[PDB]
Amino acid sequence: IFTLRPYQQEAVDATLNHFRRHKTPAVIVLPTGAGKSLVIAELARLARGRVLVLAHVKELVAQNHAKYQALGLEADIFAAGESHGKVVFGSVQSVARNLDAFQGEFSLLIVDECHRIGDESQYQQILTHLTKVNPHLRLLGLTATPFRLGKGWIYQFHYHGMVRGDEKALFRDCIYELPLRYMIKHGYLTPPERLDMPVVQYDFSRLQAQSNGLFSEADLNRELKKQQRITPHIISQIMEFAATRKGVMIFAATVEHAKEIVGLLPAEDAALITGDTPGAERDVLIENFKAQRFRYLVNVAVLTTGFDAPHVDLIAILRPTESVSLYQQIVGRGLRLAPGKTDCLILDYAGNPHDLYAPEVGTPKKSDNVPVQVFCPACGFANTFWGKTTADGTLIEHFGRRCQGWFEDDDGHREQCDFRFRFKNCQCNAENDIAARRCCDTVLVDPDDMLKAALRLKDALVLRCSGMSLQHGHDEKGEWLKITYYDEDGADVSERFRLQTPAQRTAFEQLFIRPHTRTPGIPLRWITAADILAQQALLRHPDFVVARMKGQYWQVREKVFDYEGRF
Ligand SMILES: [Zn+2]
Repeated sequence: IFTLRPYQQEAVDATLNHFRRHKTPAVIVLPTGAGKSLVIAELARLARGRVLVLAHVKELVAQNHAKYQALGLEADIFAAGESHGKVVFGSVQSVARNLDAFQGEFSLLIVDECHRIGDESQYQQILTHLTKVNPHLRLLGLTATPFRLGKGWIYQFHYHGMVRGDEKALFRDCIYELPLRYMIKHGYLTPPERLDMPVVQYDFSRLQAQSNGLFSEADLNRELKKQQRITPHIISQIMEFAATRKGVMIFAATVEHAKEIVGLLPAEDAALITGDTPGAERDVLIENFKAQRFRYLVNVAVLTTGFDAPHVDLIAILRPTESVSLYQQIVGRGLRLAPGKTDCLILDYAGNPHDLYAPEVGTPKKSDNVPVQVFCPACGFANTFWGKTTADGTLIEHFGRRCQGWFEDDDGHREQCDFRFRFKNCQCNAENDIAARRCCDTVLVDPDDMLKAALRLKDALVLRCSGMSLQHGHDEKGEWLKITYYDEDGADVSERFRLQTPAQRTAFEQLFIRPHTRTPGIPLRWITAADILAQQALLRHPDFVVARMKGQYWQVREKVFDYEGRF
């Protein structure tokens, strides 16, 4: 009935194949402005009952209903003001109060912007009702933001073979991803154009990332009072560029910062959407934007927009983007196609990096860590961890702990690879409480309790390691290496490894290189102790060392790497 672009047809066939094999929810990740209409339309033409396309934000419900009807097709909509024509568009709130109009056959429920499912209960009543009437209802998610630092991933298994979320994830599966790179290369989105060399810039290279990878509004604002002589320099330039631009989106750091940005722009050539703005004015600014009444839209929570207006051609980033995902999401808000649009201008006034095409690690950043690719010695899967690569381009250090690949067997059994880059014992994860299977389902002993126990023996030494030093020598049975661990206040303890026999070399790889290496999975290459001595920028020292007394000298019995306590 309709002609689909190839990526749309792949989205459809992905969905159909999945639900032909599986009952479980699945999500699809197409970028913003991908043309969902045809995906929904063809799935609906194939659907047996009716199809419910749900969304939490009214403006999106209306835009989806509109783009679908412009196909020459008919749909009902439920928001705040016809004929069941086999697709129904609805808001979460409007649907949870009209269930008796949704009691016929529904085969599929598409949730647009499904990352919003997390942020509550009206939606779950909706889903309890549809699953009550339709036990085999199939649920499909659409999102441009499957990940947010602080919230993790919307799904667990990616169909390319990488695990993202855990068992707690909402969608078990992501069954198709449309990459921004492909949309841009094939003119499916507006090509972006970022100005390499700007006027003055912010310097947020001084703030502390929190636990969840995000900075804080208080930490953002303190720093934004010491650079707030620089702020009108930006807006001025922003204003300059907006002479030959139609719509301009400013991404501010905090609520207070946003009001500043607004108070430096032409009075009501600019508007301000904050997380706490009435939805009588937020929607009036919605409609005044879209229309080109004002020129500047100042926002603060991003991922709070349907104001992706097609006419928008200037994105102003005045805030450091913690995840590359946040960066692509913000830029993408101005990449929709529009008549006359040749490019979208990207002005970033923080110290953000460039690649729209960057692999999203999925866990928080040291500030200076870049993605690194690491192959799994077990399954071969190309992994994306945080690391430091050298000027040339090879690995100084990487920070991953487990292979993220997964695989499916004959009998439908799906397993994540067990290879561990950082292990703990005879080899559950660095933060395992109980062994899966050895010292044996035993309770593992928390490094902190161990530390305190060793401090409660005055026959044991406990060094808070701050460095180590290597030395080698030989005698009638071969070479040997001697490592010496020291306190930042004097104390020594040392161990020594013969390197002569093959069993010696093997023990030394097991017990020294594999715990001490900075690039686990990539083998250190050595023939004698001099090669080890030459490479100790690839080796790390333990955070703690526990020695005991043999007879008359201290003997190492424990090292604690990758520490995470208060001791
Ligand atoms: Zn693996």
